[PDB]
Amino acid sequence: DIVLTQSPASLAVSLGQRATISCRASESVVRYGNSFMHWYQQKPGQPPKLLIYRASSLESGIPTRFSGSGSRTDFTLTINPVEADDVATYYCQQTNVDPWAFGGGTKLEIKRADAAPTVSIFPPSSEQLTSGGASVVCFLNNFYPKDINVKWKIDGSERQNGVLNSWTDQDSKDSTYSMSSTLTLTKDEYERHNSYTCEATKSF
Amino acid sequence: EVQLQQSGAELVKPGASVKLSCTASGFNIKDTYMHWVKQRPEQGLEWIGRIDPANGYSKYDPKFQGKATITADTSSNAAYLQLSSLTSEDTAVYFCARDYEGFAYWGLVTVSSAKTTPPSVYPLAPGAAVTLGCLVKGYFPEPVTLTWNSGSLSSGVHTFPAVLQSDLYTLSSSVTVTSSTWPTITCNVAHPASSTKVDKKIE
Amino acid sequence: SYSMCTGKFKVVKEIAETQHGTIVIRVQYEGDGSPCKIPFEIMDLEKRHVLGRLITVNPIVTEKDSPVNIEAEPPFGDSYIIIGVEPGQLKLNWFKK
Repeated sequence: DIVLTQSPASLAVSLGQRATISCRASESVVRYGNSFMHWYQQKPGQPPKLLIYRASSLESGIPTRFSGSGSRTDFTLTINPVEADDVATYYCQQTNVDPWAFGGGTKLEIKRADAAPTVSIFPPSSEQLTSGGASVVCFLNNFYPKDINVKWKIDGSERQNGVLNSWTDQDSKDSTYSMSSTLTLTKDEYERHNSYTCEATKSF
Repeated sequence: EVQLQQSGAELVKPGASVKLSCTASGFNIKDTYMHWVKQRPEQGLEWIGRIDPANGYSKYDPKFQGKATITADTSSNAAYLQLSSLTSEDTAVYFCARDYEGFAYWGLVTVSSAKTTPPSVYPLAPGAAVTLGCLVKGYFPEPVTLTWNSGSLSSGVHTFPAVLQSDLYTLSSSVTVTSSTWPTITCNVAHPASSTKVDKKIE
Repeated sequence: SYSMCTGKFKVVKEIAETQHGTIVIRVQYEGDGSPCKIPFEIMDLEKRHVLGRLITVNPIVTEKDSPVNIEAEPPFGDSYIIIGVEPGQLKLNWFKK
């Protein structure tokens, strides 16, 4: 048994500020003078690239953007110049005690100028043989606040039907997020209804 | 250079077995340590254990034992592993590593009832005579590589997450290409499990 | 041909303890040259001058994708290990009874 505790279960830093994460271990993790601490960086459906060991490191040449910090088993890391590739959950590790684990990690989030959403709405492409037609996909392509609920206004009282969603996490290059919700129905309730409204905060 | 390479994908009936494979390419496996990590939907990481090729010894995380059993060998190939009396939660990805003092270089498994069924892709587009995309729905094994033109229609794409009506999937992906002149386009979707590469042009 | 390398090393296996005496460390080099040296030297708590006999002919390295074995000799009690031009100091300790 052993433990580590990446405090900030999540956070968000401006584009030019100083981020800082400080892990912590149960009662011990010291070996051969230096601690075999280890720091990483993982991105969705991708390979967790490594970036630190023993709190005095370089590896796979990271233009010094990200360096280490600290030493008895009470720790604390940092990534000052914060950028776009920067969105990921940095994990805290330990190669001292034998049930080598990682930690809870932490989600990064950056600050893009309060961004205003886009225009994407879209019909159920026709198949000469479509078995339903229920594909009222609504696209929302760009915006900064990670926030809330979009509506699907059949005109009259909207439809709860097909209630679903999707979340494209802010892509590195220029810092935006996206949202993708749709409406799964059948072919019985499709050629009965004419106007549809995908409300954030378009037509037919 | 040096390339630790795991085996594509695989699926299994609940209460069965699998045998992943991590084929190291430039170093003699013997040389160091090799790991096996686990990672699911959102869950961070959980260490399944390590193995020392030379002397076959190897230690794991206690509650992971009964399940898996890491093993590579003194001979000519790569480092393997396999879980047993599988559950649903274990339905998730696995990685392998090598460096003591920081995993420098590393390398999807599903537990299911109904087998592989091609996905259904329909290009979804309109206008009034840019803003477009294309849809995919009704497939199972969890992987679905979606490309737009070649990779020459990049830095504009938005592949949105998988969606789950039960034991069948659904997904959309938009390449918002306000780019000026439609003309053809195309939608290269790829389903590894039922072995399917499809395509649909537009308008 | 004559280079003590300017690179950063690390142990990728726990130092064995063959009771025959030798403590076999085993490291990998993170640097640039091609077939160079290991500033392998041992010492006490400061570069307290030497207390340690290296038992490796003239240990070296060839490329980056492989490990470099070492086997040295430590008379006992309290003592230290080292590797490296200072950039990237390999300050490893070792106890013995």
